[PDB]
Amino acid sequence: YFPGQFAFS
Amino acid sequence: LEARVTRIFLVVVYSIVCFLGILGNGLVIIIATFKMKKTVNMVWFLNLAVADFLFNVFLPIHITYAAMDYHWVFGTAMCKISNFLLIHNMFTSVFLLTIISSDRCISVLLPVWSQNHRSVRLAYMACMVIWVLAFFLSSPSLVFRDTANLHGKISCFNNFSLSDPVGYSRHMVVTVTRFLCGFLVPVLIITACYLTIVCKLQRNRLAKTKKPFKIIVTIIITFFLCWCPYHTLNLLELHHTAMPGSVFSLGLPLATALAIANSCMNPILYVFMGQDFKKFKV
Amino acid sequence: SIAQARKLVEQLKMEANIDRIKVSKAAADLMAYCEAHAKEDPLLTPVPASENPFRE
Amino acid sequence: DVQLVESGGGLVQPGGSRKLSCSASGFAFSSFGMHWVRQAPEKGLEWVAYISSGSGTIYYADTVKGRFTISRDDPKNTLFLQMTSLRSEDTAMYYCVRSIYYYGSSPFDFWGQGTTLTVSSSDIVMTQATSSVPVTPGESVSISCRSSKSLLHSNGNTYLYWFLQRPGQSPQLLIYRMSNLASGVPDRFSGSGSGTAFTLTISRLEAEDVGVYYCMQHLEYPLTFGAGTKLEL
Amino acid sequence: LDQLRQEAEQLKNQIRDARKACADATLSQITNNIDPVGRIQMRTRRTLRGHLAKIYAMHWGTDSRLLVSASQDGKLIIWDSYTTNKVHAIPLRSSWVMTCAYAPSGNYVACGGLDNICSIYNLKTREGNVRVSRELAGHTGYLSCCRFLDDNQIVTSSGDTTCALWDIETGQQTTTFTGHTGDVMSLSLAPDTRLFVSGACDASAKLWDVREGMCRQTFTGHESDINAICFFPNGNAFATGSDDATCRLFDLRADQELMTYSHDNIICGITSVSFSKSGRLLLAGYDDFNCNVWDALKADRAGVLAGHDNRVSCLGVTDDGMAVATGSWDSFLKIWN
Amino acid sequence: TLSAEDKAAVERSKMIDRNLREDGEKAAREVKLLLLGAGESGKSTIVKQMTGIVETHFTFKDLHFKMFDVGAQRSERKKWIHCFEGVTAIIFCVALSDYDLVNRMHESMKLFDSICNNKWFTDTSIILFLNKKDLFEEKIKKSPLTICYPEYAGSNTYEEAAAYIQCQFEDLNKRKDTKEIYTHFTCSTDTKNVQFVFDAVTDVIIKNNLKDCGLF
Ligand SMILES: CC(C)CCC[C@@H](C)[C@H]1CC[C@H]2[C@@H]3CC=C4C[C@@H](O)CC[C@]4(C)[C@H]3CC[C@]12C
Ligand SMILES: CC(C)CCC[C@@H](C)[C@H]1CC[C@H]2[C@@H]3CC=C4C[C@@H](O)CC[C@]4(C)[C@H]3CC[C@]12C
Ligand SMILES: CC(C)CCC[C@@H](C)[C@H]1CC[C@H]2[C@@H]3CC=C4C[C@@H](O)CC[C@]4(C)[C@H]3CC[C@]12C
Ligand SMILES: CC(C)CCC[C@@H](C)[C@H]1CC[C@H]2[C@@H]3CC=C4C[C@@H](O)CC[C@]4(C)[C@H]3CC[C@]12C
Ligand SMILES: CC(C)CCC[C@@H](C)[C@H]1CC[C@H]2[C@@H]3CC=C4C[C@@H](O)CC[C@]4(C)[C@H]3CC[C@]12C
Repeated sequence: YFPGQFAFS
Repeated sequence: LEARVTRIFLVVVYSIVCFLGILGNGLVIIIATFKMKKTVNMVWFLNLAVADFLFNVFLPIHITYAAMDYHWVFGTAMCKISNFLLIHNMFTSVFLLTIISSDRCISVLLPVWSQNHRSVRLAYMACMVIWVLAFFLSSPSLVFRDTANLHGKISCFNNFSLSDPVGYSRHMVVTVTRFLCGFLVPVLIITACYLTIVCKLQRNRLAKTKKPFKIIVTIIITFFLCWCPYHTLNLLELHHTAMPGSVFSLGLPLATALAIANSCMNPILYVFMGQDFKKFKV
Repeated sequence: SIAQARKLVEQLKMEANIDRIKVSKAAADLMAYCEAHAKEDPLLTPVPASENPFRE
Repeated sequence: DVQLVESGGGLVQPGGSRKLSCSASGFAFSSFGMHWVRQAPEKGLEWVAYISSGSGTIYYADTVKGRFTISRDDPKNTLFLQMTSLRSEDTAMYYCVRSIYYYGSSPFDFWGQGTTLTVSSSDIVMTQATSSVPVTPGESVSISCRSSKSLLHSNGNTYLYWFLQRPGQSPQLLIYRMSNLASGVPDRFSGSGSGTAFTLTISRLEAEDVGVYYCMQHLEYPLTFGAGTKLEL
Repeated sequence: LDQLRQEAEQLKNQIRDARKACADATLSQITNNIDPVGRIQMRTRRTLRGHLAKIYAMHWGTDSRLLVSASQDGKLIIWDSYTTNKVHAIPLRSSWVMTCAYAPSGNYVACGGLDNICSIYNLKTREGNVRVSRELAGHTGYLSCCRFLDDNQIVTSSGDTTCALWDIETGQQTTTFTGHTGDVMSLSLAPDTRLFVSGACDASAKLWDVREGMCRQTFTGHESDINAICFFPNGNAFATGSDDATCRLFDLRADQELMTYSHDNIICGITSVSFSKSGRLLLAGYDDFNCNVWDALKADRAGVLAGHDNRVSCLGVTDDGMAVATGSWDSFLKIWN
Repeated sequence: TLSAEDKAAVERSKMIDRNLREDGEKAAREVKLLLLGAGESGKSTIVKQMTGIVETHFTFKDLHFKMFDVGAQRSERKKWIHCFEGVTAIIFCVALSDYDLVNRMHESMKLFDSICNNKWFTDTSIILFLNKKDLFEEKIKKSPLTICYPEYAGSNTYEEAAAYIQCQFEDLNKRKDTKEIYTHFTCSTDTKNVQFVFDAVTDVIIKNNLKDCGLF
């Protein structure tokens, strides 16, 4: 899980 | 599969609330441009409508991102521009709600001062400062919003390591300042203003209708309920390894759905006074 | 109100001493003016957008 | 008392700087677009600059652009021209001309008395072929001006202007938009012409009609004058 | 005492009998043969967007391009209809303006209202501003209409039951027209300006003579106030706009009603009346928020000018007949064509 | 596509627009009060405390008022009363010393019924001033109130007679959910009247602000 995916920012 | 059908329902909700956002905010834009006199309130409402309209216009990029199994088909520059714009419009809407509540609080507690010192020029100044601040706070989405292809599944990220202690530190500062200045301070100001309004409408009984109280309470509840899951999931995203990936992979699409629900729903929540009766006349 | 009554009687006598024509004649005259000036009425017959000063 | 009085002229060393002023009086200065119009010692008129009402629009002649600055102080009712690096081609008499633009107005109607500056040592061309013509008082004379482009706009206006500069006197508007007589101009003046070809007719010419007649175009910026048709006898 | 009242009643009886004798055939019977105008569909060519309050009067210029409008934001605004540009904006000393006139020569505009004064404004000044030429004082009630005869004479209509003819250079009432028993609400100059009509709140319209200043004729029939009046372009008829939701056409020569312009589903009163250049269309602004176009020779409503979000207060037609401007209590004037 | 002269005309029109908009902003922050009353009923008294139409300008604690006295408009009120649709409040003056000087109390009462229930003032608050309190107080003892209202079942004493008159005036209001009535008994002339106006006007201002904001 690289931070920041699944969302806007 | 539970996850895949969940994401299907989520993208359906995304598209629905995006359609409502486009339609409602467009309606508000045409209303503000022609129908009603350019007053201090219409500056706020026009700019909030513009911000939510732009948010909903650029949302379908992320909706398409969610249509595939979180597979990016757009490249680095499109990440930068399609996430900076969504974040910019989020923070512009949040600050515009905050200043609308401050305007409504000063209009009740200082009515003489509001009468003498409330002009469209000062509203425009405030809105320009709001757009500037939202840009200053959304800029970290143009710096770190890289993309990476892993095992042939390319997806858009927020790469604080700049492809790691410095990466962790920058991730922490960005997400914490976003949390504070986009959910905590705005919710405190909104609640304090709409709670002082209620207290004054109590001591000096001016309501004679239950609708103002209902509107105030639904504004506060929906702001909290809509911007809380997203910001809190981002805040727990710091040490993401401590928690199962199910947490993030399930919550973040739901919190995103709820946030984009707020964006499309604040127009009917703010512009539903004599504006729409003049529309029904026309 | 003797003065007002006398003045109203004088005015009414002035009204009565007027000359009147038939109503059919007045109707025909209004009609005739309307067909005599029909072609010069842009609102009656909307002029084509070429010479319409209000376009867009 | 509508007078405009210019000041600031004088002998200046070449390459220097000088500032011209135009102190309005007796009219709503803040509502008038203001021009600076120049005249060489032995040549016709030449537009220089234009500052709108509210200072929102400024235009310059290409032969002065960059060197000159036009500005106004509406509270003090003063119009300024700042001139820097004054060349020998800038020796002239500068006129301050008021002009107000609304439907049916009369631009260029009042001209200042002008101040003299001596520096020590595309564009529509408006043609006045007749440099001079002898006229006897009581006679009828017609002055012709010709244009390199159609002055008639799509809106029906023909932006041609006629000015008379009596000897030792400031120019005076005679006819605006090629046909309309300025206020105070006797009816014996009349202006007519098609596109690109114009005529000013003086019927029963009498004294104080002698002088130089200029034809100006206000169709596009820069505004360009004719060379001038001079009347004598 | 009673003998004079009896003689007045006798004279009224004789007059109504005489004008019943002249009424052999109605206007509808005469005009039952001509083809109807059809349907008159006019679109809003321009919307004029400067006023900030209810627009109470407008007047067209005789060049058919410039118009002046008055509203109670305290401004007289002169528009360029073709380009929508504002030529002038005149600040009024009293914002309680009910009327507006535009001089036939175009040099002047007049203004009046709840301050009992008609103010004359010099549009063409050597100083580049619009100034108050003359304040015509002498009415004891509000000014409800005013119409220039020339640059020097203006007839004014007042709520003190009198119309007056003024001499602008001196400011003195040349003639006072005193016949009405209620507020005089409107005013219409004949084409030759030898005479005019006034509609008042006593539900009567009186035909005056400007030269010698007596009421030539009195026309009755309306059931409520008359809010607006206008001459037929011929100068031999006029149409009145009343609060009883009716317009009426009165004939000067036949000397009574010719035709009634009313519909069952119209209940609101008329605020403005104007004719078209041919005299074939009658336009009347209503309290429905919208104008109504009437086939003046058949009473049939030929169209509707529905573009206003409040009551249509003022209404005029250009001298060339080209356009119709309607002002309303929303702050907009719309030009139709 | 525009000519140089036509572009200058458009620029002039834009400056005109700007000044009109400025004037509208400056005028929208005036408090517009319409001063009514049957006849000479203390109207001049409160105008002292604070042609055909008389406008009075004053400032109380950084708030700018305009008072339109239309007592000289002796013409049909239904033809110009819509001009005032949109005033902040109506200051209605009743000289309650005239409960027996003919009848005039009844005339003031019909005027109040007409104005309060008018279709143009449906949300316009009313500041009902009841003037000449002293003369009524040292007159009610001699002449009973029963001359004015026969159905008055109360003693001829000031402190309940005045309350009865207030009740009779406030019961004329048929809009008890859209507009307020702010009654004040005024003969002291001790700057209390303008303070009462200021309080009622600030309440009206807050309510109007809530209407405009949509809150509401
Ligand atoms: C990164 C990008 C999105 C930044 C640019 C933001 C843009 C969309 C902003 C910046 C300034 C904004 C304008 C500022 C002022 C006005 C007038 C006011 O009545 C609201 C609309 C309007 C016309 C705004 C529209 C949106 C706007 C153009
Ligand atoms: C996030 C936004 C809402 C912050 C801005 C808050 C604004 C509305 C605040 C900040 C300072 C405040 C002012 C501070 C002091 C005074 C003096 C007081 O006698 C009248 C009101 C007045 C003039 C206040 C009105 C409201 C005000 C202008
Ligand atoms: C959470 C965000 C909205 C907080 C940022 C501050 C907000 C409330 C902004 C919006 C508009 C701004 C105002 C806009 C214009 C002026 C002009 C001048 O008089 C001084 C500052 C002042 C008065 C600004 C101060 C801050 C301000 C009040
Ligand atoms: C996805 C979005 C549309 C969901 C948000 C909730 C929906 C159902 C919205 C749509 C319109 C909203 C209503 C609009 C107006 C009022 C006024 C007042 O009486 C209190 C709240 C109330 C009654 C709102 C509550 C929430 C509401 C019912
Ligand atoms: C996408 C989500 C956040 C939209 C749903 C918004 C919810 C939180 C809104 C919609 C309608 C709202 C209710 C509408 C009316 C009332 C009146 C009163 O009894 C107290 C609050 C209460 C009961 C509101 C609370 C919040 C509410 C339930």
